[PDB]
Amino acid sequence: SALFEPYTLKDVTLRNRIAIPPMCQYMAEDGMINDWHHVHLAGLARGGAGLLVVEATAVAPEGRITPGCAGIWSDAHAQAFVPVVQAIKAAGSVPGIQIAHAGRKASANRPWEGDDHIAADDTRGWETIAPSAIAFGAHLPKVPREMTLDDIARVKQDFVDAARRARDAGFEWIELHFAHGYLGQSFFSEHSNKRTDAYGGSFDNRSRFLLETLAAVREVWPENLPLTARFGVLEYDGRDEQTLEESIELARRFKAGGLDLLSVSVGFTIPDTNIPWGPAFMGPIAERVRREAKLPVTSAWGFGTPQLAEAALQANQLDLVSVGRAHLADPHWAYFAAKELGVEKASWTLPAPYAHWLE
Amino acid sequence: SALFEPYTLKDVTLRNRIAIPPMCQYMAEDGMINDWHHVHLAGLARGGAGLLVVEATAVAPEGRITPGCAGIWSDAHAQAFVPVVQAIKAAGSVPGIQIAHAGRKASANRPWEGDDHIAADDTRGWETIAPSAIAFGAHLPKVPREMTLDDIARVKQDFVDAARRARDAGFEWIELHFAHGYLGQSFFSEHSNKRTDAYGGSFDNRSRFLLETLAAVREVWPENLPLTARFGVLEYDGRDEQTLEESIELARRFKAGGLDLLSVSVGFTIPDTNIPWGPAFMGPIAERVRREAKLPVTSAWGFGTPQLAEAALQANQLDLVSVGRAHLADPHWAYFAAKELGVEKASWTLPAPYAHWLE
Ligand SMILES: Cc1cc2nc3c(=O)[nH]c(=O)nc-3n(C[C@H](O)[C@H](O)[C@H](O)COP(=O)(O)O)c2cc1C
Ligand SMILES: Cc1cc2nc3c(=O)[nH]c(=O)nc-3n(C[C@H](O)[C@H](O)[C@H](O)COP(=O)(O)O)c2cc1C
Ligand SMILES: O=c1ccc2ccccc2o1
Ligand SMILES: O=c1ccc2ccccc2o1
Ligand SMILES: O=c1ccc2ccccc2o1
Ligand SMILES: O=c1ccc2ccccc2o1
Repeated sequence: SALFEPYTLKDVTLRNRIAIPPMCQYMAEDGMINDWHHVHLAGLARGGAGLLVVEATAVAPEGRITPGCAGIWSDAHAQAFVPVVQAIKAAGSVPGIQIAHAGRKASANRPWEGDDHIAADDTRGWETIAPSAIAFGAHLPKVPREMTLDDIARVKQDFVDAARRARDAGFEWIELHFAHGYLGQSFFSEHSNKRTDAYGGSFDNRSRFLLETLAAVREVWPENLPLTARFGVLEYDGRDEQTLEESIELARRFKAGGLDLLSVSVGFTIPDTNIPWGPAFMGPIAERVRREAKLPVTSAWGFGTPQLAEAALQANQLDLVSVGRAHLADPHWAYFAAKELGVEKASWTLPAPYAHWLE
Repeated sequence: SALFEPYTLKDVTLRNRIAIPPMCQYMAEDGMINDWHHVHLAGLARGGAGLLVVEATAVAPEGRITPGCAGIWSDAHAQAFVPVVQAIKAAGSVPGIQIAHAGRKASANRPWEGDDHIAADDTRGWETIAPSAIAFGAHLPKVPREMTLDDIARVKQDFVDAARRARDAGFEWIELHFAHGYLGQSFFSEHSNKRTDAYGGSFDNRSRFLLETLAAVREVWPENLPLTARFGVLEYDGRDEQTLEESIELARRFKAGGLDLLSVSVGFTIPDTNIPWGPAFMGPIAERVRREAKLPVTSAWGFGTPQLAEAALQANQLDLVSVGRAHLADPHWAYFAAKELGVEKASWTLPAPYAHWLE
C-alpha cells in the first residue's frame, strides 16, 4: 500500500507515509516538558509512524499558547528534549518538532480549563504581542500589543535560537508554525495585520516576517535535514480565492527559500468563518498547493480512516498523511492501518515484544 | 457496566475491573529493566486499566525464563522499578508485579529467537533447577538438576527478598508465579515432581513448596496490600478431574494462608496435552475455583472482546478480567472497551490531554 512506502526528504528516510502532526499536551511547567511527554512521545514512536512531530514548542515565554505549553527558549529547555528525541530514534521513527509563537492567541487557558484568554488578574497570564493591536474576538478578547521593529528582530532571533537548539537536541525534522492564527499567520493575514511599515500592507510586506524568519532559521538548520512549515492557506472567510492565490505565491517563495515540505492547513485567523469540516476535506486544497507551488505537502483532519489516507496518497494529493486524534485514541494506529490496508506482516509495524504475539 | 465498577481488595481500590496480566517483554539486560519497560508500563497505566501487573520478574538469575527477562534479585534491580512504579501510580492505575522462578523451563531463547532451550555452549545459558531431574521435552529438552533441601531453602528466601523489594519499590499488589510449568507449578505436579522427601509424593508434600513460599512471603508483604498468586489448576492431560480437585483444595489452603485473590490458569507442566483454546474458555473453570474455594479470582485468554469481559463479570465467573494481547495491540484498550460497553464519558477513561479531544 502507498501509506506504507518509505519517503526520503533530504538525508532523512521515513519508514512509511504516516506522520503524527504536532499535538499540544498542555502538560509542561514553565515550558519544561516532563515524563508525560516522554512516555507519550516514545509510546507513539513505537506505534509505527514514520514521523513524529512534537507539539507546538514556544520560542519565547510569551509565545506559549497556555501555561502548560512546551518551550525551548533556553538551553535547559532544549536539554529536556534530548532523552525524548533519543527514545523516538530508538523506536525507528523520525523525531521532528514544531517551533512556534502564539501571538495574539497566547496567554490562554488550557482547553479543558476554559480555553479562553486568561483573566488580567490571574498570576499565570501575560501580555500578548502581535502585528497590530487588534483582538481575535470571541473567547480570545485580549487586545495584543503592537510589535516594535525590535520586537520583530527579537522574535526572529528566538526562532533561530529555537531551531539551533532543536538541531543540537537531535531533532531531524523542523516545522515552523506559521498557521492557525498565531504570530506567523497573523503577519500574513490582512485581518490581523494593519501595519504600515515594512511588515504590513502589501503582499511583500505581509510576507516579510515569515520569509525573514525562514531565512534566518535556514542559517542554523542543517541543509541535510527537512526544513518545513505549517501554513494556513485559506480562512473560509469569503475571501478564499484571493487568499489562496497569495498563499500559493508565498508557498512558491518558501520553496525558493529552501522549504522542503509544507504542512497545509486553515488560517483560523479570525472567528467569523464557515469551515466545511469533513473527512479528508483538506485533500483538494492541499493538492492544489502541491501542484501550483510544486512542493511536497501533508495535511490533516479525518485521515484516521486508513482507506482515506491511502486514497489521498494514491491520488497524489499528499506526500505524507498526518493523523492526529486517532493516535491519541490508539497510539498503535499505524498497526491498525497496516491490518486495514492488508499490509504483509502487519504486526511487525510494531516492535518485536508486541509483533511476535499479534501476527 | 460491570467492567467499569471499582474493586476494593484489602486497602487497595482499582478504578475498574480491567487487569493487565503479567506479560514478559524479553527486553531486560542481566535482569535490569530499562526505558523499554518504563514507557511500555507507563503507557499502559495511562490507558485506563485499574490494575497493571508487571511481567514475570525472576527472584534469582537462574530463575529467569530467558536472557531478556526482568529480575529483582538485588536491591539495584529493585531500584530500577521505582520510577516505573511511580509513573504507574501517577496514571491512577495500581502497580502490581509477578515474581517468579522458571524452574526447568529456564535458560531458554526469546520467543522470536528460537523459543527453545539455549545450547549448552552458548555463553548466555545456565543450569536449570527443578524438583526432579526430568525434562519438559519438546522444545525444552534440557534436563534440570534436582534441587537439594538447601536449594529449596534458598529459593524460598529469594521469593521473600523479592517480595520485600517489591514492597519497598512501591508495588501495591504482588502475584506469586505458581503457574505455567515453572518452579512452583512443577512442585505441585506429579508429572514433574518425583521426589520422595518432604517435598514430593503426597498432596501435602507436593503442596509444601508453594505453601511455605506463600507463608514466607506473607511475613514481609504488607497485610493491607493484596497478596495473590497465579496457579494452573488443570493440565488438559486426561487427569483433569483428579487434578482440579487437588488444585481447588490447594486454593483453599492458599486462602486460609492469607491469599486474597487467585489468578486461575492452566498448568503447561508437560507438552503432551489437548487444551481447548477458545474465547473466554477459562470462564467455567475459574468460576468453579471461585465457588469451591470461596476465593476471588481472575483469569485470561480472549477477553479482549469487551462484551465477553462484561459477561464474565455479570455471571460472577470472575472478579477481575485480565486482558493481555489486546493491550499490546492497543495500549488504550480500556477506552475502546468503555465505548463498546456504552460507558458514560467513555473518553475520560483516559487522561485529560487525550480525553478532551475524543469525547
Ligand atoms: C490535542 C490536540 C493538540 C493539537 N496541537 C497542535 C499543535 O501544537 N500545532 C499545530 O499546528 N496543530 C495542532 N493540532 C491540530 C492537529 O495537528 C491536526 O491538524 C488536527 O487534529 C486534525 O487532524 P486529526 O483529524 O487527525 O486529528 C492539535 C489537535 C488536537 C486535537
Ligand atoms: C508477550 C506475552 C508475555 C506473557 N508473559 C507472562 C508472564 O510473564 N507471566 C504469566 O503468568 N503469564 C504471561 N503471559 C500469558 C498472559 O498473562 C495471558 O494470560 C495470556 O496472554 C492470555 O490472555 P490474552 O488472550 O488476553 O492475551 C504472556 C502472554 C504474551 C502474549
Ligand atoms: O521500537 C523499539 C525497538 C527496540 C527498543 C529498545 C529500547 C527502547 C525503545 C525501543 O523501541
Ligand atoms: O496550532 C494549534 C495548537 C493547539 C491546538 C489545539 C486544538 C486544536 C488545534 C490546535 O492547533
Ligand atoms: O494519567 C495521568 C494524568 C496525569 C499525569 C501527570 C504526569 C505523569 C503521568 C500522568 O498520568
Ligand atoms: O508465564 C509465562 C511467561 C511467558 C509467556 C510467554 C508467552 C505465553 C505465555 C507465557 O507465560
